[PDB]
Amino acid sequence: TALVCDNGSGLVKAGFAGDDAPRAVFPSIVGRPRHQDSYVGDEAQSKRGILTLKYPIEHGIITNWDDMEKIWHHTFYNELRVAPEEHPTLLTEAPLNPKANREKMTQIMFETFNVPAMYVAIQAVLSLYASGRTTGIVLDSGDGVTHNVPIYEGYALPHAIMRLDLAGRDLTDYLMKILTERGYSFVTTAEREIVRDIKEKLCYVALDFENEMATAASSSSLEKSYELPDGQVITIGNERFRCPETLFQPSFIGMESAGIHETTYNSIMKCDIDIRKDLYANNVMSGGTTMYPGIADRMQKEITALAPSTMKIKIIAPPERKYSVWIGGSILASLSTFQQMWITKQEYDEAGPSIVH
Amino acid sequence: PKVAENLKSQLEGFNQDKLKK
Ligand SMILES: Nc1ncnc2c1ncn2[C@@H]1O[C@H](COP(=O)(O)OP(=O)(O)OP(=O)(O)O)[C@@H](O)[C@H]1O
Ligand SMILES: [Mg+2]
Repeated sequence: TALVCDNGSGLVKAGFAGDDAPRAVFPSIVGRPRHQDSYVGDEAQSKRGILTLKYPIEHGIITNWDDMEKIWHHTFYNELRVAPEEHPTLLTEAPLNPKANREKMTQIMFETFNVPAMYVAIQAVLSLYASGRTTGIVLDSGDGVTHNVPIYEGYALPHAIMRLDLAGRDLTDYLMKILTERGYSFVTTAEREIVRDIKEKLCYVALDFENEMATAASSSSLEKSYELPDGQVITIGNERFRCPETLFQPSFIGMESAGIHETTYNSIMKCDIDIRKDLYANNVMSGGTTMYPGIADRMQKEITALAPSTMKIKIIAPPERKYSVWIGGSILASLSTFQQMWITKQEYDEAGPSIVH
Repeated sequence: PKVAENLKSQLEGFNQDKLKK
């Protein structure tokens, strides 16, 4: 069985090709002791107070290879419990990943881990695959990074890719700002954890942000309560939707960027005119920070306001969307048609890391 | 020159059901 490892900004999703879900999901982090000897994922939480905690793909591009190899070694030996030499491994990459980067990934797999074969796929591309389409425009918001990726006949159009350096860690931080400004105590990593859960449980995307601010101002009907373990109930009403409102208004955390509805629209307007009609009717959302209730509906209404009046627009938001990158990999990795596309160890010895292009 | 259509067809047509649980 082939392996599928999605190298996410905050979490690794990995498992086997042919499966409907990943087997292992864990923070994309390496911890080394200071004293005196390596832990990854859940464990670099599970022994956190004696380590230096590294984040080798904070931002989505892999920044340190040592720590990255560590993440892979953990993923192969602890988490999937596999011999990497027995399995094809499909690896994911961020949109706009530097070629020296993709070659490096390839070098590590073959050289270090000794895989019989491998392949690098773009994350957003896989998510579009998971939604059974080969043309569409993907919004992928995950932990550390958001992109808009328009895709034609199976191939990202890298010149139209848009990037927003704001994603769900930035939203947790902001809920954390909000709540701490209200008098509450959230600093510790046991306490970010709480803020995250509050965000993941209660936050939603307003259909109309001012229409929603006024409902919160006039009745108590949007006020929800959350019990910290220390007994404290924290009541929130407008914060629920101010937090994810930042994807659309990046000014909320002091950023000068276009919001996601806008980057979606600019990205379409950088593609071929003759394929715009099909991006518009095939906007797919993916990644954990797309999970807010109302985001598809808001995205519909905003694009509508931007597009020409006659344009058929469709937003698609799979309930799997936290994991469609990975599912897309699992699908593609398992298809008969894909099997002549794997980069084989023979192919690597003969062509070098350059082959992966 | 030949590297899409059969792959295209399995992807679009793939039954997400047929996936191990
Ligand atoms: N129901 C939810 N509501 C809001 N946000 C959520 C929900 N579930 C998960 N998230 C957020 O999604 C973020 C991670 O999503 P995801 O797995 O897509 O990111 P990532 O893949 O690690 O980043 P990258 O795209 O580089 O891989 C988490 O920080 C989490 O807080
Ligand atoms: Mg991701």
